[PDB]
Amino acid sequence: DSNSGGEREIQRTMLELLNQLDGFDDRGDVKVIMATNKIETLDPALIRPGRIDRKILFENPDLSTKKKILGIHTSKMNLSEDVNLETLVTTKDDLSGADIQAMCTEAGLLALRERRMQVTAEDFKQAKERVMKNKVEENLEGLY
Amino acid sequence: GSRRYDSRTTIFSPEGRLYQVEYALESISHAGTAIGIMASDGIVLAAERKVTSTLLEQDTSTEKLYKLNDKIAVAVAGLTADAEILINTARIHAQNYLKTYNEDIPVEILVRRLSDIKQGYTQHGGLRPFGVSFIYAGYDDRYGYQLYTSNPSGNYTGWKAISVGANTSAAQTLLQMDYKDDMKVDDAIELALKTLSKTTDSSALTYDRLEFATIRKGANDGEVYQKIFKPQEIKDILVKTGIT
Amino acid sequence: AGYDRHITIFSPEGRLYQVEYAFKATNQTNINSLAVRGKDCTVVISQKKVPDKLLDPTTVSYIFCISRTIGMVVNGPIPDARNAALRAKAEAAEFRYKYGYDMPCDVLAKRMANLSQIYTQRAYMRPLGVILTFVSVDEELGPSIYKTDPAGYYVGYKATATGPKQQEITTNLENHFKKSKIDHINEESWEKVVEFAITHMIDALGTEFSKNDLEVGVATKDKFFTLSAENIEERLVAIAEQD
Amino acid sequence: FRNNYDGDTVTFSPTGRLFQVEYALEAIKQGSVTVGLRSNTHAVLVALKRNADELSSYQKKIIKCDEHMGLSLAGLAPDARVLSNYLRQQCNYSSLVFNRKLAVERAGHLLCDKAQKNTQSYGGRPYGVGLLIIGYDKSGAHLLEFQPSGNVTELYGTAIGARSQGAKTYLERTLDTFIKIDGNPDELIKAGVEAISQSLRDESLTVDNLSIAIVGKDTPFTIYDGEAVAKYI
Amino acid sequence: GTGYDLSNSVFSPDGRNFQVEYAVKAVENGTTSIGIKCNDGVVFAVEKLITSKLLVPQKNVKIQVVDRHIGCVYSGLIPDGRHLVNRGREEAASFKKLYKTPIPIPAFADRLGQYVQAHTLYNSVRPFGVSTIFGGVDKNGAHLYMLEPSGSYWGYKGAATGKGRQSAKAELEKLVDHHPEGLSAREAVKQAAKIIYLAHEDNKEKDFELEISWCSLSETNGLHKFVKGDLLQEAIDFAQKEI
Amino acid sequence: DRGVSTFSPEGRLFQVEYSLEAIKLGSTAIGIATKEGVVLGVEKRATSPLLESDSIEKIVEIDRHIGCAMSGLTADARSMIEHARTAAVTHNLYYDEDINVESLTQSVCDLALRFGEGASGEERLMSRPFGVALLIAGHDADDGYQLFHAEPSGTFYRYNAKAIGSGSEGAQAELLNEWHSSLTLKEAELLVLKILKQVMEEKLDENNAQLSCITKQDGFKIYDNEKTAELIKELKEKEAAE
Amino acid sequence: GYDRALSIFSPDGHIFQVEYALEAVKRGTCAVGVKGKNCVVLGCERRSTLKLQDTRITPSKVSKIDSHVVLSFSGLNADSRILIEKARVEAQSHRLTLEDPVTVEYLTRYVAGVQQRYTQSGGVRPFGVSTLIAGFDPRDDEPKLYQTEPSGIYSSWSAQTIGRNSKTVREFLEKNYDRKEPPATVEECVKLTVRSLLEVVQTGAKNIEITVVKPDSDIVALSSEEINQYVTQIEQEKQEQ
Amino acid sequence: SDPSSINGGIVVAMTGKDCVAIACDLRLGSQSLGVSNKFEKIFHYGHVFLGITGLATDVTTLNEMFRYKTNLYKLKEERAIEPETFTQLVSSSLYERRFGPYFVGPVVAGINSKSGKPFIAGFDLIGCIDEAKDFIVSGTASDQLFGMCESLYEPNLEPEDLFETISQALLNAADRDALSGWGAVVYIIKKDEVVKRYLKMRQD
Amino acid sequence: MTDRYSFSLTTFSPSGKLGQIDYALTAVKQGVTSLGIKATNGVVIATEKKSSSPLAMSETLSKVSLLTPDIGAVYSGMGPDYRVLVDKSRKVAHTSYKRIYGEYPPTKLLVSEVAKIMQEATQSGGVRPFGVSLLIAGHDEFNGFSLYQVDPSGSYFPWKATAIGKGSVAAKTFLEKRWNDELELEDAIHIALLTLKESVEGEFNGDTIELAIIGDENPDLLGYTGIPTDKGPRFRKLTSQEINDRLEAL
Repeated sequence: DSNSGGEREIQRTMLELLNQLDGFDDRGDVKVIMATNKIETLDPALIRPGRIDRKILFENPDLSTKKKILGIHTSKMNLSEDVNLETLVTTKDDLSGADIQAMCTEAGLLALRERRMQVTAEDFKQAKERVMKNKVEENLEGLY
Repeated sequence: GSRRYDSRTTIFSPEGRLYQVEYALESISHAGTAIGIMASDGIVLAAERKVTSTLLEQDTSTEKLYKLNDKIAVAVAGLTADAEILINTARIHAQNYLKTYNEDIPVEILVRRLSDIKQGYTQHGGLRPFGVSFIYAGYDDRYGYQLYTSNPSGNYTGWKAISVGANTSAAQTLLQMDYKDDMKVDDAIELALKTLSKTTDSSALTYDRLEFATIRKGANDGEVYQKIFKPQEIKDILVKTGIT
Repeated sequence: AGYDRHITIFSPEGRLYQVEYAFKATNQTNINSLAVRGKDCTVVISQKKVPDKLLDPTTVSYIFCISRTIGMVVNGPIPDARNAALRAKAEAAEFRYKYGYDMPCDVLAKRMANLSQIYTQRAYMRPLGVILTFVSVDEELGPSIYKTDPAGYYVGYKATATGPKQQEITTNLENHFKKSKIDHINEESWEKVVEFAITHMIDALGTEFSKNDLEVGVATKDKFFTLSAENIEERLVAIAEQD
Repeated sequence: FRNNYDGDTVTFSPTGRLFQVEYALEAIKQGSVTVGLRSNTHAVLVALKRNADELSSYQKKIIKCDEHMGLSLAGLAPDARVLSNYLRQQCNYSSLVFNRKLAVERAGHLLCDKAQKNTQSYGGRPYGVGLLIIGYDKSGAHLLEFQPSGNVTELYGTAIGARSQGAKTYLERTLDTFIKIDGNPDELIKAGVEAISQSLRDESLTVDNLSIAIVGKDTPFTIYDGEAVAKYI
Repeated sequence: GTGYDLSNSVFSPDGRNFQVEYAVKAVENGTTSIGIKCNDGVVFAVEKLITSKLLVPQKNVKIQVVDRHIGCVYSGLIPDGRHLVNRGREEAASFKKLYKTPIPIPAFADRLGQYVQAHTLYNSVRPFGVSTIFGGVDKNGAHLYMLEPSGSYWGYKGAATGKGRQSAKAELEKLVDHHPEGLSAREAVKQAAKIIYLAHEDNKEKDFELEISWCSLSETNGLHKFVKGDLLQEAIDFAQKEI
Repeated sequence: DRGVSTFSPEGRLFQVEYSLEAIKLGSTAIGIATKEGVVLGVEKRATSPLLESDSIEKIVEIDRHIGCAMSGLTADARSMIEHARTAAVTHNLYYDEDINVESLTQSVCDLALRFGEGASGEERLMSRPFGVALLIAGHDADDGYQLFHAEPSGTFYRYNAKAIGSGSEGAQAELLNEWHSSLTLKEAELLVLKILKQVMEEKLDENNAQLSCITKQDGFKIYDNEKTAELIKELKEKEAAE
Repeated sequence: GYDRALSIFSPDGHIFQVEYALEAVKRGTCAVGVKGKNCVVLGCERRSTLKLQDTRITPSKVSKIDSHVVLSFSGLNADSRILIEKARVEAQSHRLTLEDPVTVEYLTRYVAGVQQRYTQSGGVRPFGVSTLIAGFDPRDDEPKLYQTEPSGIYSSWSAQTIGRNSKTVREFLEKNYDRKEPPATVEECVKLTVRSLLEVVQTGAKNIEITVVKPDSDIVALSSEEINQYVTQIEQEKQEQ
Repeated sequence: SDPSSINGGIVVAMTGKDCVAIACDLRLGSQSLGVSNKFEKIFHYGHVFLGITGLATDVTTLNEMFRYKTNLYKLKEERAIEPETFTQLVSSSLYERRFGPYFVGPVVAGINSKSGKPFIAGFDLIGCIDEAKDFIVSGTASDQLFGMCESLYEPNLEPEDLFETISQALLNAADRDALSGWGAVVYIIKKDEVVKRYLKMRQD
Repeated sequence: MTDRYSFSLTTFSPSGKLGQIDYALTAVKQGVTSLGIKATNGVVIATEKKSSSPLAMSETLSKVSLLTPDIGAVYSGMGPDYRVLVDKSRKVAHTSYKRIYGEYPPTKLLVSEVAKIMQEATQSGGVRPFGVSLLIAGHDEFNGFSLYQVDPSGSYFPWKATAIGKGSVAAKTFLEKRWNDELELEDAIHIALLTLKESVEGEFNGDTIELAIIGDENPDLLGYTGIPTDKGPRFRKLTSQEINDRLEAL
């Protein structure tokens, strides 16, 4: 309601960024990297992929990659002897890199309430149930 | 011209999916929650009505459940308007198989004939797909007890425990760990009562907002008995199971 | 998505945009007319406006005859007026052959209203930009006037009117019924009913008309006819003598 | 330009014109050039054939209807075949039902009714190919000029195609010549050769490029191709 | 919103149509045509603008005659003008089949009226951007009508539309005061040629053509035919005398 | 986002203009028509070594004496051949003879532009015109061997040597000086393979190229992989001379 | 009904309704298959996210069109049911009209030919699923494996995969498998498909479905215990080598 | 000339005290040759029984047609169909075909599940509604039943005594036709249970 | 040719709902508010007549129509499409039942047929959904007295008592504490009058309020005698003088 400028702000603001990669002269010291959730809603003419020859996509990691990501967050974390790294990765189903840290953060908050240096195995059981419920919502893809 | 007002219902998106079908799946989350359970001796179906109050008529009504056959039940989760179109055509196609082959229709044939209707609007006709989902449960002497579900996209798969509607992934979490192959009919009722209580938006749980229609097998083998639980019998199982 | 206002669909305000503009099309011609219910009959009057001398006064009329027992007056542009005129004559003929005896007034206003409701609901047809007003004398309820709106909503009126000045004309017909506490004119003769509606129209518009400036329809029991130039001018003679 | 107002076939422009009619009209001006003329007892039709390669052949720009009449096309080739089927159908219709040959005057009205249906209704399109209708009947020789809108007007002679409007200069100064020439079909054919030569720029008239079809009273409609027109070059 | 002028059925916020207004501008871009109504019959006249010398004189007939009793002249797009007569030709053939005796003038106006109305009610078709003037001698008296692109028409003592509509039709008002009692069919032919030259001031930049056709019961007796022989050349010298 | 009947400002249909650009997006089909026969050839353009030589067939058979090749998208080609064989084999039943090559081309090309949305006057259901280019060849008892080209625009020309697809520009101009009216059947086989070898990514073999032939006696015949390999070995001797 | 056209040529010469429909196959379950001299093996995976799915009541991912030939697709499951039903009716219609059992070559060109209609038919949309038809012709032991693309182009392949991670499996089948010397035994054809599923299924069992096609109308579907038997033998020779 | 008399059939319905009894035979032949002795002309719709006599083509075809409408009627209301409503349903099904209709003798007998009053009805080849409080018979061999059921049947009979009354008016009339015989079945319709009994008669 | 629009005007919004049926319910609150109350001895429904012109006749305007003699109906707002739905409902009710089963359909089966017409407008193209909300109330031999709420989206729900319209927020809440298990027909009328009176900001009389009640079978409303089976229709329309008798009764 407030900052809406109509359809005139649409053409002036977007095409201003395109001219910075075209009309604006540079010796090659200026780099422009754009990232977002969905780039399809944006005007494809703004990209002009003669300036940007690199396109990087992203997918969900496999069971082998999640074992390395889990060891990163648990490197500085104190874990008990009954906690297995490969067991937590096996329980991971359709999760991204942020969902792995979400379980490591939730498991730390459970041990923080009881003030435990080494996180026990009971905290990871309640952490994976809260992430898959609220933080992880079923996508609208729905096929298969 | 008619090309400008057309919203292009069925078109392939750059992501490779359909716009109207992707948005129709969200409408299921805005409707009641229907959770089916397939036990060893029968099939237990659960449902919860949306927008209920004291002025509602609890005497005879079923919003989320219907009966398409003597041996086959159905669970309706989605828009009620688009549901009656597929339900009326369901009993027509079910009796046509009984009128010709003179035998009870299984669930696998009944669902695939109804799914082709939903698959038709997603291809031709230039219309919107049905925004209602169904759960088909029936008895058969071929594969035994069969529990299937549908989607606005027109696909059906086998499910031992299925959950649709609001909080889909929240209910399936408790159903996966608590499911057992030896679970009987009585133990399957307690699984649905504990699931619908924690996944709702209210504090307590009454018998006016729930619907349960199971499939029981009597002493005579080969024929089951379709029994829809009346509100008098729904409040009785809540006390025996400790839900209250 | 600016095409929501160009057709008939549910608006975010809960209204219909194309229906609101259908009532505005009747004020393009700016033709004021009214209809009152007499005792044993019904007399309708209309303002006859001829822009150019090349027009034949006998050919130009805003009052059309659907059947012998039913008259009609329509406000707004003539092309949408005569479009529903031939559609109303077809419904009156189908009712005589198939259904039974001659059609009464309420049935003709109801069938033409339901016909416009189908055109309003369906998005590929535009609604009529005119207003259908039917006058006749029924053999049961007696004199009755039914004014069909372009939105497809018909309702009975005691003394109706039309045009942009209708709200100023309605006040004249309303204040007369409040003092006498009567729902119809008690004059039995149809000649006094003609001069009755003309008197209230002149004082409301503040303009003295002529024989070619007005067209007065007269609907009696099982008969309908349109007054000629000599019959309309004869009514204006006794008005100036009495008042 | 492109699509603003009349991009939909049922929309009228604020200037009182139709761009769809103008779009299909420009297709004739950018197409193959052709000329034509007629006399009292005879009518001459001259057309030029082009192609995209020297090794390629030349598609015939003259379609035969019956022995007493013919036509020519300047525009999209397959669009003229559909209109030619409707014209030949009326020739056999009047021959079977009325036992008469289709008149040139009545052929233009029946051809106009085919194009007006696509322009006044959505989903169709006007044919962007021109048709010069030649023929002979008991009244005399008649020539017509077809437009994408369907306008039909009888003329002594005209030209439709690339640089065809500029070639009308020779037809205007000679307008008083060929109309009084009767019984001399050779001179009437050579009159159309000098008219189309005014529009020649890159390539001139050759054996395969020149296509001449003459129709008359004692001489029926005959398409002269190959070396038949080599003597009239 | 935006795009109210795009399609047909979309109404304007004031209750009018843009496509109907755009079709009126197409009428003034064509060749003008006039008409004269008398007691015995009506007289049709049209000025055909000649482009170049390639046109063959007097071999082109713009007026398309319906049966023997109805002539039709149009000013506007030529393709849209021929479709109206072709539609009216089938209506006259369908009428004479069931209804025996030929269709009168005021009856034939309703067939072209409703047919144009259907084109304004659909988004898949466009209205006719041509104004057709038709008339003749009916069973009782005579009548003359001018069909507008909007479908609005009435009885006209005279009808003129085209590039000279502001001129030629303005001279029709002097014809009423010249012969208020009546005008003969023979004199109306010479008066029709003068009106063409009075509006020729805007047509002087090109070459013109005079085509006059009349029908009445005095001479032709219900036969609509063009003027030929010395009668056409006599009206030219009388009209050019005042020029 | 418009109708298929909408005209471009140049006076053409958008469906017609964009259909011609789809020809270069596919394979390259080259053929030469001589007095002793018509030598046609195509390129399979295998993207993987596991593709079978019998998989993609770009040269079909309408009649024993009449044959054609395809290039570009082959989805629209299979539909046209079904109608091409319909307008041919059924025409044999009517007149008890063989249909003319030029007459068969007209019946096939007329099915291109009949598309539309709600076509008045009759029932025509098509979404888009055919985006495939077909080279129609054959032989008769009057005009002789002829090679036509079926365009998506509904027009056709008789080409002595025609190269469509990706070779419609560079490979097309090379056939101007290499063609002669006295070219025989044997010399035309080595001339086509000489052009196909230079326009192909890898070396020329029987798996990546398939050629056919149309004669008066034998009619339509497809060269065997062993027969094609013999012509390729003879081509290497012609490449190295002086 | 709906007469408005959908597929429209892009200014580049392609079609939006085609290329955008091919992305639905790449987002679906990968379907890989190979053919030997005496046998043909078609592997297929399932969705590993969803659980509690009974294998018996769930329809098989490999649809059997005829006794001697089956169909294993990858893509939209909504558009696949239309192709499976119409291919089986034509299989009986071909036996009714010509009194001949269908052939794998005729079945592929029919399914691909029907897809060419919907692309050319105004008012309908192309199929977003790609089918793989493999079987044996009557009185013929020669293996027949044909690919059916959503665009309508069909071709024969010795070893070909479709779906997600297709380019990864295609590069594995070129170097490991040779078309000149195919395996003449059934056991070697089954182990070859399992090796291609190790880089996609990623350590799973119940999500793998392998269908064995044999001549003389012989079809043997490997159970859950039979599939894991070949997986164990390959894993022992994988890490150790 | 008479396709409905080729196979033949018998049907009879009486009324007791809150009880009705419908009966038929087991004989279904073809022309003069008997085929199946195990055939039954009565289908179970629930507490409302409907017998059908006539051409065997129309019998086997309509048995699937009536159950098509009753299943749609029962599943919507979640209750059994009443004989008074089911009567007017049969008349609309047979009248749907005018020049092509089905030739059948159907006679319906049932008891209301609410009011508890016995109701019987019958039809004809065209499906005309026939309602009577004593007995209604139809078919080719019904002609013998009009004389048997008029004298023997009396109003207000006990349910048990009704079986002996309908049996004497059935087996005696079954022997007077060539197409009737090969045993007979009698259905006793009551409010609690339905007794199904077979009759032992001659075989010819 | 005819119409070139074959697509449905109702599409799925990105929020997960249908934009047409969402604004259809809003249009129901843009007009006069109706109501109804179900009791043990009958069903009492009421509405208000809002005259656009002071000279209009309220007798010719009937906001409560009759589908079957035992079942009434009432709408909210002006009801532009109400006349279309009732004309199509009376045809499908007699054709599918009176012309097949020979008897009128019950209350539960009739509301399913009324919603069957409205559910097709939200799917089949060329038309728009119905912006009206009706109330199906009647009596049968099994379900007894029942009142169903017809939503403009095409779905129906049973309700003891409800009020939909401009005052639907306050009127529906007031009926919760005013309803119980044991009620009579005349006792339920006073419940409707106390709630409707607070919602009327204009003239309050019997001519502007149409009160329709469903009682027992009335032999006077039948029209023939001698048949004990049919005792007459249960639905009855109260006159102008009978409504004013209960207005001052409060």
